[PDB]
Amino acid sequence: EDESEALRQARKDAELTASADSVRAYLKQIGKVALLNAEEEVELAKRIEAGLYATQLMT
DNA sequence: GGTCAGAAAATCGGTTGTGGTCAGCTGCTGCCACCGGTTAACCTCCAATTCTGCTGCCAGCCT
Repeated sequence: EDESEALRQARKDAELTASADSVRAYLKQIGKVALLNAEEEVELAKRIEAGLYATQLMT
C-alpha cells in the first residue's frame, strides 16, 4: 500500500502546507513546470516570431 | 605811512592717464569618466525563566 498511495496522500498534504520562507516558496513554485528540448525551443521561438509579426502587422 | 593786485601755502575735489591686473567667460580641445549594449560546444530547483493571553483540539451530554 506504499506504492504511491500513502506517498500521494503525503504529497497532497505537503502541497497544501505553508512553507513560510520566501526562497523555499519560490523554489517550490518554480519546480512545477517541466523542462524542454531543442525542437520544443525551436517551435516556441517560431510561434514568438509569428505572433510578434502578427501584432506588428495588425497595428 | 595805509589800501589793493599778485604769489604762495595746503585743501577738497575733478581729470586723466595709462599701466598693469584680475577675472569672466569663451572656445576649444583634448581627454576622461560614465552609461549602455554584446559574447552562440555544453552544464536547468536553497545556508533562561516567569507570566499572560490566544488558538487549536478532543471527549462528551444534548438535541
